[PDB]
Amino acid sequence: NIAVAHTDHLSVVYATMSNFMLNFTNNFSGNHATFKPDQYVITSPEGSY
Amino acid sequence: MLQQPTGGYTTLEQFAFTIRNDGTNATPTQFLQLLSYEATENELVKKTIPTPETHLPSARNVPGNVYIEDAITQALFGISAQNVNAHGYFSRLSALALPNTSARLGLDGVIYNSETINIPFYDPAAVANFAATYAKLGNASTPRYRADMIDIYAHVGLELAGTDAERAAGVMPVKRAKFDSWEGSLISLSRDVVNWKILAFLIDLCSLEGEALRAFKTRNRDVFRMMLFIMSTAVAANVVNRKVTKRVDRVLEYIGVNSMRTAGRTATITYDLSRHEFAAKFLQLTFTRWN
Amino acid sequence: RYHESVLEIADIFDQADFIQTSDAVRQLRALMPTLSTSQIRHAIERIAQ
Repeated sequence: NIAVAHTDHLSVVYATMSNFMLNFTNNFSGNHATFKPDQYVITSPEGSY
Repeated sequence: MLQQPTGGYTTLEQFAFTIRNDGTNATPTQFLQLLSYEATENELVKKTIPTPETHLPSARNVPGNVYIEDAITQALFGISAQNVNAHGYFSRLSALALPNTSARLGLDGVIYNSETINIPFYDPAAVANFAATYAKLGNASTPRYRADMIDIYAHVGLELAGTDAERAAGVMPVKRAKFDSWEGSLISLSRDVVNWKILAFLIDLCSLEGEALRAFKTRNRDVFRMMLFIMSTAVAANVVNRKVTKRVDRVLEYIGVNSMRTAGRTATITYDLSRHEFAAKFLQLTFTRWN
Repeated sequence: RYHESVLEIADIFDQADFIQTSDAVRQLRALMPTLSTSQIRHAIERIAQ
């Protein structure tokens, strides 16, 4: 009694919000068997981390 | 960025292992002459040493940088009471074991993530073999991995107190070793041998080849018989000191036989349960490399 | 080189009094605005009073 109003009006909500200005990093999880963050780091050759 | 000419970092005056006693500073060789011993009739026979397990622990991701060297000594010869240490950042070592890594191991005893400005470090090629053997020290308290804290000690006593006439047969009579002392004694050698730069030694063992390994083992079979003596009084059953007229002797109960708790209490250095597993994992790992 | 669509239970069975089958009802059913469970519920409701 929910799924219709859950996989239509609410589904087109994420479908658009997935591509905004300030949303960038991939948080995808369609394969729990293999997925990692792949984080970056700000490092200088002159001792900084 | 020091390099070794196959003489090794131990063929250098940069860092040398010297005990202080006698009102002046002396080399280990001069000290050991004072250790005189007899026999008490319980045969301490040399067993075999089982090979270590190849699996290397993973250096769980860690930002910043830990003083890998610190802990190696702060556990073995650590004097001040050391609490449980079975846990810790003790395996960042393995992050040097792989071929192309950027992480470097400086002098003094640190492990940098990225080589930084103005810091002298060992040669990136010969620190690799040191890791593929000692990073294995990470799993020292994992059940089904820990070494055995009994039999190795038989190996230890045949080293610092075994006249060659005995080792060539593999069997020797349990000894009771007493040298002449001063005030603090046993505790003073600990506060002393701690700051020694142990890494400057261990690196040489896994690199230097037969030409400069037979010659290396001959000049350093004494720096080993020094950090092996202190490590032994942390096991012995008694430390009672005999008295002459004006002289004092530090009779040590049973070197080479391992009990479970220190004779020192207050008089000498002390181990803990978490450290008994650790000393067995070190002593086992190092002997195969040495012997 | 495959086109994916949807099938029918109105197709792969058509028993005697089990599943409703007839071109008079087949043509009739192909007109409504894609019913949910709530659309069809208010249907068996307006037909009451």
